[PDB]
Amino acid sequence: VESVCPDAAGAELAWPPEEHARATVERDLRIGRRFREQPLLFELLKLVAAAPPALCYCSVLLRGLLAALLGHWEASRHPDTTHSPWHLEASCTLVAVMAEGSLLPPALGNMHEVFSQLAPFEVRLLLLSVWGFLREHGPLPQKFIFQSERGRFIRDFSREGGGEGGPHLAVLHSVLHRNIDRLGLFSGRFQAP
Amino acid sequence: TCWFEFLLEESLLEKHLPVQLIVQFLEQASKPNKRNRILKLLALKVAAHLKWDLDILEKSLSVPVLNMLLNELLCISKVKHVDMDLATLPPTTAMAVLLYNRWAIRTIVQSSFPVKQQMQQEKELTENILKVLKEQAADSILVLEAALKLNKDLKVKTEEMQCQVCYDLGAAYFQQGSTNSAVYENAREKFFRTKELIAEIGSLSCTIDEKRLAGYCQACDVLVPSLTPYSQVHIC
Repeated sequence: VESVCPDAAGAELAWPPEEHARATVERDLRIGRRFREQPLLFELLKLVAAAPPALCYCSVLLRGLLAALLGHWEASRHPDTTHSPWHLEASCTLVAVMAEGSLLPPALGNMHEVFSQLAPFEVRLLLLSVWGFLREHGPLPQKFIFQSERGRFIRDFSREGGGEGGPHLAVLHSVLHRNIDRLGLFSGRFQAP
Repeated sequence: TCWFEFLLEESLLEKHLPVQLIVQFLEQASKPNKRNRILKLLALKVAAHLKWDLDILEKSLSVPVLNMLLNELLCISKVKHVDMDLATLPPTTAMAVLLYNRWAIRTIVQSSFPVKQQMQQEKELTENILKVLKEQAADSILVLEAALKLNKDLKVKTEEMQCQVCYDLGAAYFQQGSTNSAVYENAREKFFRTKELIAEIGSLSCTIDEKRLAGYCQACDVLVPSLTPYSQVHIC
């Protein structure tokens, strides 16, 4: 966080409203450019996400990358997403990192696989759903209960209340329904259990 | 080639041989009795010239204009839908009722589809219509099921109409399947029925999306299995 986003004006771990994204366009675009220039940043994100509670402290970088991706998909005029490979892979890898750190439920964490078969506004709405879930729950270490049997912190989304993406999976299921001619075989990744 | 010209003569519609005419006639008729009745009759006549293809009317005409056209069709046909049962009703009235139910279920299914982001009044009217049909979606589903079950008999093939209505029912069940996983079994049954009907008839005529049907079948084969390394991995 210090190397990528040093100002840390929004250092609080919980996620703010999506209307705040336009207030910090410069900082989030700087974070996105830093990510684009250095592919090693994603690797360190995954290394941090290996420890469950550590990815909560990356919530600023996660929100900045999510906002940059959301803005690019807002500005993406292409009928598909294959014309922007870096942004598509950044969204996929950001979703993978967040789900790996157990900041997202598995039902809402399998969403990055269907990113490549979607037009920019579907993946934009999906990343907005990710932002909304991380607003409702928030990447906070206190939600992680240290399981002494194995020695690893465990994020129990069932105990959080609506942690399986109650209203957040509605957008994903609507996207699946709209593009059912291409997303039919991927319906097994977004089931409730 | 205007709204006023079409209302003058009673035979220029044959010389025209359309959706823009539909929206113009409906806007003129709904603007704040004989002229309105004539405009509605002309709109229904030109709408029937398209063989009542719901896809073109849905993609061209908006929600309130199509709702008004179908309400006028029902008013002139029969003039509550659940209790009709489509048993003793005339074939024209029964087909109009089932077409109205099919359009309603398609709109309630299509309303959940994400889309890219006078006008305010139209949006409010569409929202009110969507809420009203939400309050009466079960009645439409029951009417469609009864029509599919009652395959007693212008006049089109019974198999094509049954396939279309059961495809719409399966799409509705798939849309409803997100909240409850038990609804997917009915969706799978309806999709299998419409696939079998389409394979049996083999007639373009009516017209359904083959790719969408294949995607629905693939989704039902994995949601309720009752091949590819993908499906094998998920299943095991």
